[PDB]
Parts: sequence; structure tokens; C-alpha cells
Amino acid sequence: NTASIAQARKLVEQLKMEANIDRIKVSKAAADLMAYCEAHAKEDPLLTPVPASENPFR
Amino acid sequence: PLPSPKAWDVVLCISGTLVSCENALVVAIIVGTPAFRAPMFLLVGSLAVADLLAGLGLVLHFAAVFCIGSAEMSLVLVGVLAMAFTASIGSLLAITVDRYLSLYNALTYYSETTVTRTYVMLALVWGGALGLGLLPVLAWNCLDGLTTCGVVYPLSKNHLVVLAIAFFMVFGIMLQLYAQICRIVCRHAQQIALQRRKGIATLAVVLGAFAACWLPFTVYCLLGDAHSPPLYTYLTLLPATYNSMINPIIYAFRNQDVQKVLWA
Amino acid sequence: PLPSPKAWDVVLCISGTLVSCENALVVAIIVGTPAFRAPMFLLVGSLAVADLLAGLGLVLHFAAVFCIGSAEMSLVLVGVLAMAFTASIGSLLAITVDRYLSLYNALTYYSETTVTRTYVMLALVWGGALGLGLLPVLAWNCLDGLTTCGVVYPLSKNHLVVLAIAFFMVFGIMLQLYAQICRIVCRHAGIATLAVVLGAFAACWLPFTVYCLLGDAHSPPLYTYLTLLPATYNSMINPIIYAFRNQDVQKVLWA
Amino acid sequence: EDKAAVERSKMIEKQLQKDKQVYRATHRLLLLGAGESGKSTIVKSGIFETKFQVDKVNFHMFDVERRKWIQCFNDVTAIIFVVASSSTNRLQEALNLFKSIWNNRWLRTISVILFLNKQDLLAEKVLAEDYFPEFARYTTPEDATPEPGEDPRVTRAKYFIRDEFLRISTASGDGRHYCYPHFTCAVDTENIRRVFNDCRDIIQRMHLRQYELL
Amino acid sequence: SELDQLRQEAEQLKNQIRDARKACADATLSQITNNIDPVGRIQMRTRRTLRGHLAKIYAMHWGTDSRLLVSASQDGKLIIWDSYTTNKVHAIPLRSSWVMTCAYAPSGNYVACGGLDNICSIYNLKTREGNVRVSRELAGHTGYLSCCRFLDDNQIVTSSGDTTCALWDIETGQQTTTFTGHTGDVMSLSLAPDTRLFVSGACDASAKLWDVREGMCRQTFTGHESDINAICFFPNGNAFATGSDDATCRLFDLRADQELMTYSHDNIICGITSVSFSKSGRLLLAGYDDFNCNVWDALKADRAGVLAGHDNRVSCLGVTDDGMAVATGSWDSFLKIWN
Ligand SMILES: CC(C)Oc1cc(Cl)ccc1CNc1cc(-c2ccccc2)nc2ncnn12
Ligand SMILES: CC(C)Oc1cc(Cl)ccc1CNc1cc(-c2ccccc2)nc2ncnn12
Ligand SMILES: CCCCCCCCCCCCO
Repeated sequence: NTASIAQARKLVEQLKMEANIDRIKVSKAAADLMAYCEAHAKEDPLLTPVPASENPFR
Repeated sequence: PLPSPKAWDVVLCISGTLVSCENALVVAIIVGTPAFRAPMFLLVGSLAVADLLAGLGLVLHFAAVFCIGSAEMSLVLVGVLAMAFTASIGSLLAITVDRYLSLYNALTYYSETTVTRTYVMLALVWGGALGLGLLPVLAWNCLDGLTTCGVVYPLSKNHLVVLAIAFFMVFGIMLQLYAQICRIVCRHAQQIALQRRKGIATLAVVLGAFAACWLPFTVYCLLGDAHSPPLYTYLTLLPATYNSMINPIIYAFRNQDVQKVLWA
Repeated sequence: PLPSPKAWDVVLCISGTLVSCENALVVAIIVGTPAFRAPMFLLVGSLAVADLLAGLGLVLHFAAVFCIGSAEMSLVLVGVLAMAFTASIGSLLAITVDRYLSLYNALTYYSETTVTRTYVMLALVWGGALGLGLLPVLAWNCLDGLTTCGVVYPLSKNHLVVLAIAFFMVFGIMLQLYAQICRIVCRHAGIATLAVVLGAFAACWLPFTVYCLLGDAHSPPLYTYLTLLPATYNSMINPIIYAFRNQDVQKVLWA
Repeated sequence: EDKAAVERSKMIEKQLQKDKQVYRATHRLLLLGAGESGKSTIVKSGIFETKFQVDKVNFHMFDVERRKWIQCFNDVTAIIFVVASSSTNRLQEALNLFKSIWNNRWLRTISVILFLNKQDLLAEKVLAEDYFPEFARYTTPEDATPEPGEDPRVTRAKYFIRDEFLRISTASGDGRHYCYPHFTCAVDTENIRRVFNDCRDIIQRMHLRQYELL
Repeated sequence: SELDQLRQEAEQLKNQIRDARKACADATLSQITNNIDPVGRIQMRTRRTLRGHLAKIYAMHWGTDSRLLVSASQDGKLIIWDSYTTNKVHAIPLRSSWVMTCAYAPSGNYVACGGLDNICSIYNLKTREGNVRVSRELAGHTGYLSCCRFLDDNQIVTSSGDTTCALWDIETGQQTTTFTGHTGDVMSLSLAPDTRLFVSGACDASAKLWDVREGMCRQTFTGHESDINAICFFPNGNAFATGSDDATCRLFDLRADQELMTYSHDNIICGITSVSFSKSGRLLLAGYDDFNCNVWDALKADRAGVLAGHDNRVSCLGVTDDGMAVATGSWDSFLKIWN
């Protein structure tokens, strides 16, 4: 019973703590993701190939 | 003034071209990846190389007699054909022998011993082929007229006799090796069937193909002289070349490995 | 009386007579004891009998051709000589195979199938000897006209070439057995005696079979005699060192 | 200074080559013991390994819910599975474990070396079991090979407990791996030569099927 | 009231929790990101494919300079590579033979390992004599080590198949914390970009959040209906992507508290083994069991590439420190450095 009640109460605190969590809207999260992508869309050698001058992999 | 080719010569040339193409394809597949550096695959590659040499020599000889007017260079071509045929027989014997030291030393295979064995055996096979190809370009030639020519226009009698003897001895060795392999296969098949006969059909097919492809030439060469009807040589040599169209498929295509690469 | 024999025929007759005497004294010991039925015991009997027949036929042919007009009798006797010379070669392979199987199947060879194996080996050996030795009194024959027969008089070239091919094939089936024996001996667990046996066989019965492919006919009989001489030496030497070494023979003979 | 780096690389390469040459000499095996079926007697942190030898061919054996770490033994030569012959229906648990290990969907080139163990207890119990109704509807195999001093009931039980782990083994294997009963008891000393022969047999069978003969 | 009231209250709490979760979501990002340009084709190919391993490989961690690389296989061999000249600076012989994890220090000094040996041993590369010797053997778990990253030169988070996650120390060696709450096997853990958080994916069809300094779970991410095998953060420390065995990659956000986008196509029904974001956070790299190293578009949710070439199963994946390589390790003892 002690183990069962312990696990039950622990689940209780975990659930109540994770219930009262701010939920930011997806819209501005996607906006931030787009902003990061555009701000770092240029430093993407995997998407923008570069010549052998600065490509030691030859 | 050059001779007019006959139909049989055209048939021989086209068979040589087909053999050359098939063996070139097989060797290209084998050499395509460094991951096929295995003893059995190495021997298969050696067989393919020997057959490619045979086909290329045959086609070059045909093109150097009836199209490009000349005869002095054809002797080297016949020597190359002899070397290639001896190499092919030796390589087939090598493959058959290695097929038994892997079915009997199953607990010691994958070791430097196998590498040393295959290296030494391949070296001996190619040395013998080189010797037999060099012999017709040495003191024992019928061109000088101090010897008896045989059923082959530039060849002689002694060379054909020694070649036939060597081939017969190798045939005996191969017969014994299968016999042993058939014994082992029958034992395993019986053990499997204990807890309720395709293990011999392949051996019979392979042996019958090899016999029906090689034996007639030697058999009708031994009891013959340089006066037989011309068509006899072509009729007896056609199966010898045809053998190179059945060796590579059996020994490098029925395998489940190369088949996938071929499908690509 | 007309033939007026020469030295070589006398030497051949002497060799045949010694072979026959040795063979008789070796087969008498084996047959005296009725309890000999082991695979070796039955196997060596065929070799001894065939070699005895070879010697007896040689001596009888020499005596008959030079004492009476044994034309047809000489033909039949040469046929029997071929019979016996083929039997003495087709049987050694059988015993070598039996020894190899007994040495590899260390604890499984001993069973009922061994008797059937030996019987079938004997049947095959004698059947092959009959097939090869029947031709001289069969369709192929030099004494018919336009047959370009081989080295010796009543032997068609095709017949002897077929015999040579058959023997050369048998020289491979027996060549790898010696290598297999060496492999088994060196792995699981002697080489000199096997090597000596192989060398004796090859040296003393190869020369004749290679001296009919090269030559065709119309050659001096001197080479023929000098090339057929080693056959009698092999025929004599086989039983001397093959079966007259273990106690099996001396133990029975002494008592 | 790149020359020193290249020399070090070559030295490490040759050392690795030597280590690989040493490595590619021995075989590997796995022991899926039922838990108490004499895992200590058949031996003749968590991972425990043993290294015996037969005819100079050094082997390699090691012991271990189990739904995952089977992935690490995809190349073992064979599995030395050890059953207990005393049945309580724990024999059903062993059969279920064997069934799960059979249709693993990933181990399709592994053969099992069965070691039915503790036969003395089975003999004592049967002479002095019957839970499965299928036992009554059974007959001794026509090709039985009983050792001297055996009772018909004892042989029936022995060959019925071995007919449950093969009735499923040779059902779905596409001829790629097989089972090999080797009845033993706490009483034997040559089980080490029932492993060597079976390993040789498995490798020979694999090579034969690779050549496409049988 | 041994357990009744607690389960009923937990059930109603979860009910209102996911009520708010679905209510707090406007719509998926697909329509927001559909307007962006579909860059399309991706070009990659091998440069200096590395070979020399004796058995199949399981893990690899890129150094801090995008040059070094360490991998381990089932032969007790942990060796250091250099994907510029294919040399071998250091080779480490292990003790066990079934390692299943690898890691690299942030300073490039220490190297860890582990696997099915229930241990997280590490090795030092600053030996006076020049060789490599074993270090403090941090042990105490009850299962097989799955992944062990490096928070710092002194702290080493770990995992286990016994539902445990506890960081250790090198000075003495003690589990100062023990994160718990999963039910199955903790397959892998992704270390936060700022070293102030981490996530893990269990085998019970869930991958919950985890703190860094108090071991208090603070979110749930009920996802795939099957096992999980990989997880990795987003370069901005805001989202992570999770693999599975049902051939369905998907990305989860730390703000939506629910599923965001799926990457499932019915053409292949094999299993995944790894995931890795592109340096720009626009392409998702899969590790499909069919030997194909597929690449997906992070936002278009479309197959942006089919680059492949391996023969055995593909297990490892990742990206260099700064857009230098996409090294992929398979079971064929070959490390294929791709660019
Ligand atoms: C092709 C030729 C060179 O090989 C032979 C040579 C001889 Cl004098 C006699 C026979 C054979 C073929 N039989 C053979 C050879 C070998 C072998 C041993 C060492 C190196 C390579 C091969 N091993 C074997 N085991 C069972 N037969 N067998
Ligand atoms: C002398 C002649 C009959 O023997 C042979 C004939 C051929 Cl065509 C090929 C090879 C051999 C000798 N190898 C052989 C034969 C037999 C065997 C089987 C059935 C009946 C009698 C003998 N069993 C064997 N087991 C291992 N070798 N081996
Ligand atoms: C003419 C002789 C042909 C010999 C073929 C070899 C036969 C092998 C039989 C093996 C039987 C095993 O039960």
C-alpha cells in the first residue's frame, strides 16, 4: 500500500504541476521558427553548395 | 588474293564475340565493387578473364585471316587460344577443388590458409597455361616440316597428345571430387529427412555439360591424323567454344549475390 | 619349328612362369583357410587370381605359338592376356578405395554394407575386364584387312587407344586418393610406403600406355618388347609387397 | 609534421589488421537459459563469457523483458538453448519463450542447439507429466534408439518432451536454420563434443545451401 | 481510498488538461509554411568514405571542430578518425564486446563509452606516457547504457533500459540526481543547446520533458503508438523531433504541447533509427531501416531527397558542428562521410 499510495500521490503532483503550464499559441511559435530559418537560411552549406576553394572535403 | 570465308568460320566468330561480351559483362560486375574480394569470387574472376582472353583471341584470329590479309601473325593467335583454353580448364579445376575444402574444413575456413591455397593454386594454373601456350611457339612446331602435323593446321601430334593426357587426368580428379561431395551431400540430406533428392541433380547437370562440351574434341583428336575431312575440326571445336557460354552463367549468375547487382 | 624363337620371347616366358609360380603359392595360402572373409581377404584374392591368369596365359601362348600352329589359339590367348592385364589394374583401385573408406570411417565402416560394397566393386572390376578383353575376339581385329591396327599385331589402334584413355581416367581417380589419405593422416592423426606404391605403379605400367598414342604402327618390335617388359615386372612385384607382409599369410603357411 | 601523423596512422592500421586476423578465428554462441535449468553444470558485470577449446579451434560462449537486446547477437554461430525436463507448467513458459525466439523476424540465420537437461528427475517422476491431454494421444517414434535400461513409459515421455520443440521448429524456417536435440542429463561429460559437431554441421549446411545443391 | 479517488482525480485532471491543450491550438503550421518556397532538390555525395572496422557500428559523435569523429562496433574497438585524410590518431581497446553508445567531450579531451556492460567508463587523452588508460568507472545502474552525452567536463548524463536517468561526476562518482517517471526503456536523450535542459524518449510510446537541476518532469508528449528510437532538439532550443518504428517521423513543439507535423508516407513501411535537423533547421534527415538515408523538408512535409547508397542497416546520423558533413554510420563497418 505504501508503494501504491506513494506512486499515486507522485502522479497527483506531476499531473497538477503540468496542468498549470502556459500554452503559447502555435502562430507566433511558427513565426519565430520562420524568423530563425530566414536569419540562418544563408549559412546552410547543406542547402547552398560552395566551391572547392573553402571546401576541404575533396 | 585472299580466301573466301565459309559459314562455319562465321559461326565460330559470332560465338567468340558472344563469349567475349558475356565474360566482359561478368568481369565488369565482379570488378565493380571492392567488396567482392573473396576467394571464390577471385577464382570466378580468373575464369572470366581466361574466357575473355579466349574469345578475344578467337575474334582477332578470324579478323586477321579472312579480312586483314596475313598469316604469319596467326601463329601467336593460336598460341593465345591454347593458353586461354588451358587456363580455363585449370581455373575450373581450381573452383571445383576449392568447393570441397570449404565443405570439409568448415571450422577453419576464413583464414590466411585459404588465401595461401588459392594464391598458390591460381599461380600453378596460370603457369601451366603459359607453358602450354608457349609450347606451340617452340622447337616442337610443325611449321619447320621436321614433324607430323595433326588435325589442326599449324599444330602437331605430340602437343595434342600431351594435352589430351593432361585433360583426362584432370577429368579423373574432378570425378573423384564430386564423388566425395555427393557422399557428404547425401549424408546431410539423409539427416535432414530423418525428422520428416535435389542434392544430386545439379552435380549431374554440371558434369554432363562439362563432358559433352569437352570430351568429343579430345576423343576425336587422339584417333586422327592430318588427313581427316575439313569439317571434322570445326564440328569438334564448336562445343569447346560453346562451353564458355555455359560456364559463366552457372558459376557467376545462379549465385544470389551478383543477381541483385545484375538486376540494377 | 619354323618360327625359331629368339631371346626376348624366352625372357617373357620365364617372367610369366615365375609370376605364375609366385601367384599360385600366394593364392594357395589364402584359399587354404576357409575362415578368410574379411574385405581385404576377399579383395586380394581377385588381384592374385588375375595376376596368375596373366602369367599362365603368357607362358602358354609362348609355348603354343612356338610348338604348334596356334594361330586361333594365339588370338584367344592374347585375348586372355588382355583380360588378365586389365584385371590386375582395375582391382588395385578397388582395394585403395576400400582402405581409404576404412581409414576415414574409423568407427562406422564396419557394418553389413561393407560386404555389398566389396561385392559390387568386384563385379564392376570383372565386368570392365570382360568388356575391354572381349574386343580382340570381337568386331575390332587386325586380321581382317584395312584396319591400321596398333603397336602389336592383333590389336586394333582404336581398341588400344580406348584402353589407354580408360586407364588414364583411372589414373586420376587413384591419384587423388593418395592425397586424400595424406590429408586424413596428417589432420586426424606412413607416407613413404604410399609414395613408393604410387611410384612403382606409375613407372612400371605407364610406359606401355603412352607408347601407343605417339606411335601408330609399322615400328620395330624391339621398342614394343622393351616397352611391354615392365608390365611383367609390375605383375610380379605387386603381390610381393602388397599382401605378403602382414602375418595373415605367414601364420597360415607355417602351420 | 604530417609525416609523423601518417606513420602513426599506418602503425595503427597494421595493429588493427593483426587484431582482426586474431579475431577472425573463433566462433560465437549464445545461452538463453530458462533461468534455473542447470546453467552452471552445462558450462562444461551482467555479461559473463567463457572460452573453451576443441581441437585447437578456440570457441567463445557467453550468457545474457528480453524483447530488445537480442539485436546484439545477429551474427552468433548458434544458440545453446537449455531446457528443463521437469514440468506446475513452467515447461509451457519455456515453450512460449522458444516460440518467441523462433519467429523473431530478425534472427533468421541462427540455429538452436537444444540441451534437454535433468532427465533423472523426469525418470523418477514418471516411474513413481500428464497435465497435457495430448500426451495420451501419442505414440513412440518408430525409429526410437533407447539406451539399455529404459522403460516404455520413460521412453514415451522422453520422446514426447522432445517432440514439442521440433513440431514448431520445422514449421516456418524457409530452410535457413534448424534445431538439433541432444538429450543429456545431469549425468554426461561429452556435451562439449555435442557442440563442436553441431557447429561444424551448421556451417557445412550453410555452405552447401550457399552453393545451391540441396 | 487505497487508489480510487487518486485515479478519478487524475483522470479528470488529464481530461481538462488535454481539453485546454486542444483549445490552446489554432491550426497546424502547414498553411502558415505552405507559402514558403519549396527549395526542392538536395545534393549530397560521398567524399572520403571511411573503412577499417571489423563489425557493425552503433553510434558516433562529431567533435567540437567538425573534424574528429569517434565510432564503436561489436569488437571492443573504439577508434578516433579524422575526416580530412582518413587517418587513425588513437585506437582504444575496450573490455566488453557489445557497446551501444558513444560520446565526445566538449573540450575534446575525454571520451566515454558503455553499452550492455551496465557501465559508463571514460578514457583520458592527456596521458603523460602518450597512450590511453581507463578512468574512474562510473557504475551503479541496473541495465544497458543507451546514450551518455556531456553536459560539461565534470558531469555526464546517462540513460538505461531500467527506466532511469541520472547524471554522474568524475571527481568521485555519484548519482546526485535520479530522474524517474517513465515506464519502459529510456532509448535516448537529447542534450539541450544551452546545457540547461534535456529530453528523453522511452519505449512506452511517450517522450516526456525533463528539468536539469531538480529532476522534475514538467510536460507530457504522448505521441507515436509504437516504440521510439531517437530524439533531437531544434537549433533554437524550442522544439524536438521524434522517430518511431511505424515509419512516421514527426516534430513536437515545447509550446503547443501536442503534435505539430507528421512525416509519414506509405511507400516504405520499415523502421526508423535516427533523426537529425539540418544546420539551418529546414531539412529532417531520417534513418529508415531500408538502408535509405531519406531527407525530409522540415516545413513542407514532403520528400526532399532519396540520397542513399549503404548496404547494411543505417544506425547512426548527425551533423557536424557547422555545416561541414552529414556523416552516416551503418552496420557494414563503413563510415560514409557525405557532403
Ligand atoms: C590442381 C592441382 C595443383 O592440385 C592437385 C595436385 C596434385 Cl599433385 C594432386 C591432386 C591435386 C587436386 N587435389 C587436391 C589438391 C589440394 C591442394 C593442396 C595444396 C595446394 C593446393 C591444392 N588439396 C586437396 N584435398 C583433396 N584433394 N586435393
Ligand atoms: C572403383 C570404382 C567403382 O570407383 C569409383 C567410380 C567412380 Cl565413377 C568414381 C569414383 C570411384 C572411387 N570412389 C568411390 C567409390 C565409391 C563406390 C560407390 C558405389 C559402389 C562402389 C564404390 N564410394 C566412394 N566413397 C568415396 N569415394 N568413393
Ligand atoms: C559407377 C560408379 C559411380 C559412383 C557414384 C557414387 C555413388 C555414391 C553413393 C552414396 C550413397 C550414400 O548413402
